[PDB]
Amino acid sequence: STAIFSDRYKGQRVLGKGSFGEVILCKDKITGQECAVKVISKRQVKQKTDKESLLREVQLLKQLDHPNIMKLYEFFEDKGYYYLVGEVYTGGELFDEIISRKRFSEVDAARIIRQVLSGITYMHKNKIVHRDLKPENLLLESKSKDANIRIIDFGLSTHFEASKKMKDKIGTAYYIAPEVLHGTYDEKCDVWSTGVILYILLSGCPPFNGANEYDILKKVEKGKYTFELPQWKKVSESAKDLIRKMLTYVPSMRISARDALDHEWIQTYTKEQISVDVPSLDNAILNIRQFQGTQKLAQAALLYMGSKLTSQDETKELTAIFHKMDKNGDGQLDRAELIEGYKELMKSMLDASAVEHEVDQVLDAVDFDKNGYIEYSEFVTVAMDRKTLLSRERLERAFRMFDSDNSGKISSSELATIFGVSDVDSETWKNVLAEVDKNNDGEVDFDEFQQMLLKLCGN
Ligand SMILES: CCOc1ccc2cc(-c3nn(CC4CCN(C)CC4)c4ncnc(N)c34)ccc2c1
Repeated sequence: STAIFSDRYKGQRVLGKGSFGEVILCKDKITGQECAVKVISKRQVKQKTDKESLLREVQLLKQLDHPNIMKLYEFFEDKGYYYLVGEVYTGGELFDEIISRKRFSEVDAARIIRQVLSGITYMHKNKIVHRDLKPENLLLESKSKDANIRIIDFGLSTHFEASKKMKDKIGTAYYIAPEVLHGTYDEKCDVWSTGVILYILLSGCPPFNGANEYDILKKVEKGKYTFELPQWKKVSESAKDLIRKMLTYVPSMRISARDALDHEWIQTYTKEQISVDVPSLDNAILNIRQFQGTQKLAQAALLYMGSKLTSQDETKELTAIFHKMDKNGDGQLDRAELIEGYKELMKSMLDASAVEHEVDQVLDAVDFDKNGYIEYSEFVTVAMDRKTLLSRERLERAFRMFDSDNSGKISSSELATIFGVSDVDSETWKNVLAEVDKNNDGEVDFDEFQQMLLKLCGN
């Protein structure tokens, strides 16, 4: 008598959007236990393996316990999706915590990387590979300063094919091992990705960089990088040595995770007391804040455009569904019919209970309430404005966070960087600017930027 996810768990709120789908904060309807549920849509995400292979991996993952690996509790499957139920962590992504600090040293970076290597070492002993390791996959257990790191998504890449949409692969190219690109890879690919992360922690710049995804990959495939940035003069020789060993091109010659744990640099800078020479890496922390702000604004711009395209689709679809449900032809509908069409639109709303409450938030939001006969036209406007909120609000937030000098504007040099990261062709975005403001002087305010994004998604 195979069990059913929504019989045991109720959705509370959305936590985020990650690799392969949405992560939802959920609650056990009996015990009250809160959990983070990754919901994988079978239609959007193709499987690479067979069901037998996926179920065996899940059964193994549930039995593993390590302080630096996200704990998986439960797995469910229905007709339309897969549900992975794990422990919820509230510290956010590591890099977003790092940029809030005013002090950051080699000791802080070694504490960090020792946890990651310790988690990876354990999973490789159990023959599980991550493959897609990156800063976004490093969560902090809690918002405390002393918080442990938890790696998420260990093992999913083997069974599910990653999205080819740019909104989903932002900041993936920097960390992928070169052997992964060419097809023959093993567990050493996780040491490479960790090496890239360490390079960034100590310099604030990716070792392999470029103006678009494909230029970055051309750099990764060649394998060449350097330590001639000025801020490497402040960094121990020991740390550089570990990096060279992790970023070794030929995987059989690259250091193992387990050996990396024993490296002098990890042994020296993780002893809690000895500060033999420990400066603060001020340039690095500010490079990381620039890096992070750039990536967050490009990501928010793509989700803004995506949300605007969805709201065009859903507005028209919902209107045609309501039109056909309107047997009177008077343009009015009752509550149950509004619920029925919104559910028909279906295909965060994990059960019928989720839908009824969204509709109720909109019927409350219909300003003042007359009960029986509701103007389907206005419900559509408000239901959809609701859906875009998180993404327009988030767009402005990310613009303000990128504009660190509070100038109110972003330069065309900055736009080139942002649109390169978002993979929007150069000729295309300038044509668009030229049409928004025929007189501009190489910089745009938030409203102009916003108008550019709308033109770049056909509005
Ligand atoms: C086999 C593992 O299956 C799972 C189960 C739960 C998961 C949960 C998360 C997760 N994802 N998230 C939030 C988003 C994860 C992706 N980031 C880019 C944005 C935040 C979580 N927040 C708190 N706790 C969590 N557990 C998560 C990520 C991957 C998961 C994979």
